[PDB]
Formats: sequence, structure tokens, C-alpha cells
Amino acid sequence: TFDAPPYVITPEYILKKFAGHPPSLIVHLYQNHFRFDQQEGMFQYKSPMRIFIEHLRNRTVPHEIMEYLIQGGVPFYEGCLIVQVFDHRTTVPFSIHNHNPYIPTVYTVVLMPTAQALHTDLLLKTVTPRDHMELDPKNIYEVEAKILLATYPKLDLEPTKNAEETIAKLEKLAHPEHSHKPPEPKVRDEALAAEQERYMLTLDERLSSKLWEPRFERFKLIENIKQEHAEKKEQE
Amino acid sequence: LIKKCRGHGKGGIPSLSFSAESNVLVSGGLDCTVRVWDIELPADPN
Amino acid sequence: ASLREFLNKMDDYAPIIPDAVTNYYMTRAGLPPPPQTDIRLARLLALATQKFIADIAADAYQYSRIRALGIQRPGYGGGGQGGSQNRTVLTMEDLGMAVSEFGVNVKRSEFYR
Amino acid sequence: SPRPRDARTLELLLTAQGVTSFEPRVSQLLLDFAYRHTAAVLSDALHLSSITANAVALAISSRLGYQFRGGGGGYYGGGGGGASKDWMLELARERNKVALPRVLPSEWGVRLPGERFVLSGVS
Amino acid sequence: GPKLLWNPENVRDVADALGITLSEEPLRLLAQDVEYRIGQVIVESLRFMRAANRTTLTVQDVSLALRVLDVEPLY
Amino acid sequence: RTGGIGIPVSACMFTFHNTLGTVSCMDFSNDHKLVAVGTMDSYIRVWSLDGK
Amino acid sequence: VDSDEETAAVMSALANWNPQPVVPQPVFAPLKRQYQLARLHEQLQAATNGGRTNIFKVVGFG
Amino acid sequence: ERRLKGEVMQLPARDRRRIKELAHNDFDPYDALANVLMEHALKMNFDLEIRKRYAQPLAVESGEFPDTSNIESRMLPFCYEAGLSSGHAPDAAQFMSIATETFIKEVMSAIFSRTRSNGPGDSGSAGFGLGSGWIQTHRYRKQLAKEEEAFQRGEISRDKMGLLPVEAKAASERGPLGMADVRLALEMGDCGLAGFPVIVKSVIYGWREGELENWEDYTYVDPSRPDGIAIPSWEGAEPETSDLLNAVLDSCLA
Repeated sequence: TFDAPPYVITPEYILKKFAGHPPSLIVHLYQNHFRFDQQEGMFQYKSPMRIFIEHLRNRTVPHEIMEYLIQGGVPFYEGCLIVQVFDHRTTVPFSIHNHNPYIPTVYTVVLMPTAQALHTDLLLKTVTPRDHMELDPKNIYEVEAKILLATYPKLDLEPTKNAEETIAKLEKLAHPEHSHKPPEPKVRDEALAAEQERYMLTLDERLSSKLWEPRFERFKLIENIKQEHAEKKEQE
Repeated sequence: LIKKCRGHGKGGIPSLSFSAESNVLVSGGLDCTVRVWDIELPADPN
Repeated sequence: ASLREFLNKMDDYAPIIPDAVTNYYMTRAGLPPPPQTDIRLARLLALATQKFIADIAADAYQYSRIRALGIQRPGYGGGGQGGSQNRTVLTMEDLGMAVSEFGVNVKRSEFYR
Repeated sequence: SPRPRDARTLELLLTAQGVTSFEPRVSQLLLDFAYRHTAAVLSDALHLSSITANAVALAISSRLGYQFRGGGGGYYGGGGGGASKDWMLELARERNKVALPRVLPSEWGVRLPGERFVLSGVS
Repeated sequence: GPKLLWNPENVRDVADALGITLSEEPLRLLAQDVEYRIGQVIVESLRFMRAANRTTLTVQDVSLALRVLDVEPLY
Repeated sequence: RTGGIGIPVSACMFTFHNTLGTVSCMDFSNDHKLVAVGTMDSYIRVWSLDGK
Repeated sequence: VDSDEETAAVMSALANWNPQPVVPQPVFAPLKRQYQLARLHEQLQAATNGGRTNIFKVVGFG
Repeated sequence: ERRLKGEVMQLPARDRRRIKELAHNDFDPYDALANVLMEHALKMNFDLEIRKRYAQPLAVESGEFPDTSNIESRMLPFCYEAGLSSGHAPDAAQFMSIATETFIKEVMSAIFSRTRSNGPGDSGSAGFGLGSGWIQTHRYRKQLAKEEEAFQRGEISRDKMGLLPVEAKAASERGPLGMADVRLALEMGDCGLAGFPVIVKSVIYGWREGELENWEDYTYVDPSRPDGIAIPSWEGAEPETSDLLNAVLDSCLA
């Protein structure tokens, strides 16, 4: 048997119930990029991983990278994630004339589960070898059913006698995550210096195109090749 | 599942209805029959 | 050529389609019959249908006539002894040839085995 | 009376599926549909070419781009239009995020949509 | 492949009408596809029939089934 | 409830004639005053159940 | 040839019919999602070195 | 059940054998889903070249109609996917761009012709020529004929774009194409989008035009009206720092 979550899950309940445990994730934010605590590189805010930041804004679980979370053994607390955020946001370049001798704030937040997360979990289990796979597709629905029984053990089944009682019940059972307003409609001198600069960049292979995310792929490939060759040599 | 009720033929049961106290059920079938069902049988008097 | 004058001249332009057929198919499509709809609008719709059918007849008569080596086109099985006398017979081949220009396919199998 | 084979077969198959009666002109409709489908598919396969099995498969795949988006497919089966389930899930997420409309007891059952969306002045 | 309910001789006749010569593998493939399409049509027709609370199948149900699948109508 | 049998029930049947298999759906109003049938011919027909 | 057995066998075989397709039925979605997910997978594979590095690991208690 | 025996025994033995052999089919493991499921859950390194398809923005992302350069960038990964190791002919990208422009023009023309009327006449150099045109109303036809004759007599002059006063007046009253027109046109036919179900389903499932702006626009049921309708005339815990964190995150997202 397991304890079911409340009807409305709030950061206070999770942060009070799960005190003394390590956080699920730690992220550092910089002026133009962010990283994780044990990461070596960086992620730019204009990169695809921007998606993660959006989840941090909406307090939602990032299902689109769920596999990567399962591989790393990220802990869950009643299906939510505890995230700590560290905030560090708050001459004559390329001139030979230059001289040279050798010439944070802390926040804690909670991300809540969604239905897409459960769909992703079941889909991933369907293709994860352990029967062959961990879950057989023909048994998916049954499994799902059981999970629901453990998430909503109690329902409001008492009937109403008139429309006023239904109105009161709809008022009483409102959920913050489904209480937003409808969205907004879709909407649609230096010239001489710029012209001179453009003229002076004529027939430039790379600089002209611009008028930058380093991933170090080649170096990682070289390191992998060197490791493999060293391992092969050690065998002999 | 609480239980199963059998006796209708094959083809489809398009309509069901409960009584005011929900202790009886009425069903209509495409086999040209109307049937009445007890939702809880009485205790055995021994 | 105004629409008002044409609708006012609808007495002389009534088609050969009976009113019952018009009402039945208008109801099937979703338009209440001429008791509530104007009779002239229903007459106009029936006249358009008659014109369309007459077009599809004039073609397929052209096709039958230009047809008068020498084997039938597969996919138009039909007929019996082939009629009698030098008479023009409306056959599946000519109708299919004509209605292919309107975007309709009427191909069948000749035998079934 | 004479009757072609595959017609008795289609009718027996229909009976085995729980159909207690059918009109006489269903079997020949199905046979002619099969004729048309075969002719179209192999006429397509002829142009992509002796015809091989790869040409037939490619013709079928090409035809599957604009028709036959139905059937009784289940988990990740292309039925009901062929829409992906994740796309539908995100559309539902966008829709179900708005609060339910506020209705007073005096307008429950009598209020309608705006004038732009109702049938006024249509006669 | 599997065992087919549809006879490949029908496909051979159709190819005869158009002057085409077929081998065995494409013939079996085309027969299998024709069988699968017939099954799809039957499924949709039965769906439409049951939506109307009936046990009798009419030409209208088959026509609606062909319309929903984006198939050229028969007349 | 110990012993005995179920409950007696009465039934009233309404039958429709000359439909020729065109009727798809049927419904009764909340007070058993009206009946509506939808057909395969695209139209709906409503009747008062007492002939008024 | 017993007729009752033949009828039973034929009807039982016809009742369990289930044809198999030659090619699978396509599933449709917008192009934008496909491109975005492909890009995200490329970036994450580059970051994790193909799964040899755990960047989500947490050391300590926060 | 005595008629089923006759029906079954009217089939010849070959057909009965063929039907009975269906029982040998090894059911439906439907293992082929796996690939589909995977789709959702000396030598030349062709994968490196193929992975270049996702390094260019889409037309919807950049707001630019595709041209020869973009199509050329797209072609090569497709060729390497299919095993075409010699690439493409030099003249294929221009052909593709012309075809794309033709397709878009056809779609837009089909949509426009079902929702517009009173276009310019064939007096000269402006109009639909020998293509498909729009409908006209009686008053517009009368005025257009009168003005064409007047211009032929030399009493009228066109504007800088070559329109007559009636044509320019009619044109000025038209507006930009909206989603209501698209929805109406899709109810008349495919419009050339039979092979693009996602676009159609996106149009059908969306909000109605003008619906989000007038959220509180209501009418009422009134049986005494002409139509029955009345028109009214831990550190930094979340709850205590969520706003500050939201401000920082909004700055990051920009």
C-alpha cells in the first residue's frame, strides 16, 4: 500500500514532507547560458534545451527528456521534482597594439506531474528490454488502470438535486492548474557606417555570412578513438 | 466488477434504466424482449 | 440578364422533373420543401439538374457516334445480344467515356469466375 | 441459380461476423471495388518500372498518403484520421488549461453564444 | 507470407486485361493488400451499421464506409 | 430484506408503423409527453404521445 | 465427407479471420515538432558523450 | 442452421480447402509495431551528411518562402538517405522551386475564388484573363460596362495600376484573407490539400475567428423574437520567492 497525493499538490506540502532529502536537480543560471551542478559544458538560452527552462517557468515535469532522467537515476518525490536554482546573473579587440605580459541567490521549486508524463513512462517501458520487454503492449491498459487506482483513491460521488448545487460544486472543486484565462490573439546615420562595413567585408568566406555554440565534437571523438586504441593495445 | 447478468440474446442491448431507488434495472434488447433485473438478491432465510 | 427577371420568368422555364422528386431530394439535403421555401428557387434547382443531365447525354451521344483492332475497352462489362436493327444503343462504354470528363469512374469487371 | 465464387465466400464471412441479413447487391459492390483497387495499384506500379515486388510496395506506400486513413487499429495504429497521439495530447493540454465559464443561476439554460455565431436573419 | 483468403487468379485476370506479366512474389503481395483493404472496408461498414442500432447491412452503409475512407464512389 | 421475491412491474409499449427501416434513433422527453425519432433520411420527427 | 464437421470447420475458420498488412499505416504530425526533437536529441547526445557521462548527478544534500 | 450447411456445401472442395487452411495462420503477434514504437520512443560516413537536414530553419521559423538555395540545402540529405551516392542533377533545385510556387498559387487561387466577387474586368492588362474568374452582381456589371464604354470614348482615365473607378472602388472594399474564409472553403472541397491532413485538422480544431477577442459575447433565448433570439444592445522556498524567480526566468527567456 502507498499514500496517495492530495487533490491539489502545493510546494509547501512537498517541501515540508520531504525535508532532509537531497534535491532532485541543481541548475546554475548565468548571463547568457546555464548548466547543471556536475556538468562540464554549458547550455545556451537560445538552444533546444531552452525547453527545459520553460518547464521551470510552468512548474511542470519535463517529459521530453524523461529517458535521460531515468538513465541518471534522478529521484522523484510523489511524482514531483525538487529543483534548486543558483543565480549569478545579478579594449580594442583584435588590435596588435594591445599589451600583455606574455605578448549567487538560491531558490527552491517543485515541478508537478502531468498526463503526458504518464504516457511517456508507459511508452518507454514498452520498449525497455528486461517476455523480452518489461511491459507487454497488450497488458498496457490493465497496468494503467491499476496506477489510476493508486493516484485517485477517493472521488466525489454524491449527487446533486438542482443546478444551483452543481454550480456550487463546480465552484468548490476548482483546480489552480486549470484556472487560467484564455490566450491572447496572434500578432505580427548608422546606415553609412553599416554600408562601409559591408563593403569592406566583400568576398569573405565566413565573416560575410554572419553580417555560435561550441560543442567540441571533434575533440571528444579523438578522445574516444584514443581510449579505444589504448584498450586494444593493452590486450596484446 | 460487481457481477454479470445473462439471459439476453445476441445482437445488442441498446437501452438500460435504473429505478428511483436504484434497486432494480430494466433492459431492452434487439431480440424483441424486455427484462427486469434484481440488483441484490434477498438474504437466505435458512 | 438579371436574376430578378429570370426568377420572374420561372413560369415558362419549369423543367420536366416532378415536384415530388424535388421535395424528396431537397429534404434529404436539408432544405424544407416549397411550402416554406419559394417555389421558384426549387424550380431553378431542378432546371440546373436537368441542364447537367442533358450535357452528359449530348456527350456520350457524341462518343457513340464517332465509334461507328476493333475490340472493346476493358472495364465496361454489360449488355446481352446487343440489340437489334441499326439503332443507337446507350451502352456502359459510351457513358463511362463521357462521364470520365466530369470526374466519375464507372469501371467494373466483365466476368467473375 | 448461378452465383460466382467469392460472392458466397463474402456472404459467409459476413454471416460469421454477426450480420443476420444483407441486401443482394453488396457482394458485387465489394467485388467491383476490389477490381478497381487492383487495377489502380498495378497501373501505378507499371510506371515506376517486368515489375518487381519493390515497385508494388512503393506504389502502395504512395497511395497510402491520401486515402485509407481508417480501419480498426489500436495502439499506435493509423485509424480515425491517422493523427499522432502526442500531438492530440498537447492540443488537449492547451485547451483544458482555461477556467470553466462562470454561469449565474438566472442564465443557466437560457444563455446562447454571441451574435456572430448564431442563425439570425437567415430567412 | 500468410495464407490468403483472396485468390491470386483474380489479380492475374486483372493483369491480363492490361497486358502485364507478373511473377509470383508481386502477385502474392498484391493479393495480400487487396485482402487487407477488403477487411478495412468491412470493419467500417459494420461500425456504421451498429451506430444505427441494426443487424441488417444495406448499400448505404457500404457507401458511407467508402466515403469516410476517401475512396472514389461507385454508382 | 430476508426472503421473498422481486418486485412486480408494469410496462407500456409504443409501436411505430410504416417506417421501412429508416428509423435510426428514438428518445422520450423528461415528462413522457413527447417522442422524437431520427431517421436515415436526415430529418427528425417529433410527436405528442397523447395525440393532442 | 461429413457435412456437419465441414460446416463447423469452415465457420470457425471464417470467424477468426484477421488479415495482415503489407506496409504499415502512417502516423501524421507537424514538421516543427519533428525538427525540434531531432535537434534536442543531437544536443543531449553531444552533452552526455553518448551516455558515458552523468550530468544530472547531484553530490551532497543541496 | 440447416441453410448454412447447404450454403457451405454448395462451395466446391477447392474453396473449402482454401478457407479451412486459414487456421494455420500463426495469429497476430503484431511485432511490427516495434519499429514504429522505436520511431516514437575506404567508405563515406553518410550519417554525418544526412544529419545536416536539421541545421537549417524552416520557412515557418524564418518567415521566408523557400527558394533555390534552401531547396538545394535540403536535397542532398534526402539523396543520401535513399542510396543515391552521386547526388542530384545541377538543374533540379530551380525546377523544384518553380513547382512549389505553382502549387501555392493553385491553392490560394482555389481558396480565393470561393469567397470573393466583383474583380477587375478584361478591359486591359488586369483581371484573370483566360483563367478562372469571380462572380459579378448586376449593379457592378452595369457600372463596369458603362465605364468601359466611357473610357473607350476617351472620357475616363485609369489609375496608376490601370484600374477604372468602379474597379478601384470595388478593390478598396476587400480585406485580408481570414480563417473563416479558409474554413468555409474547406467545406466545399479538398482545395488541393488531400495529402496534408495535419493542416486541415489544425484548421478544424482551432478557435473560431473573433472568438478569443469577444469572450463575453452572449445572446439569449426569446420565443417572442423574429428568430427566437434576443440580441442585447531549503533556502528560498518557492511560495515566498516565486515572483522573484519568475522575474529572473522571464529575463532569461527574454
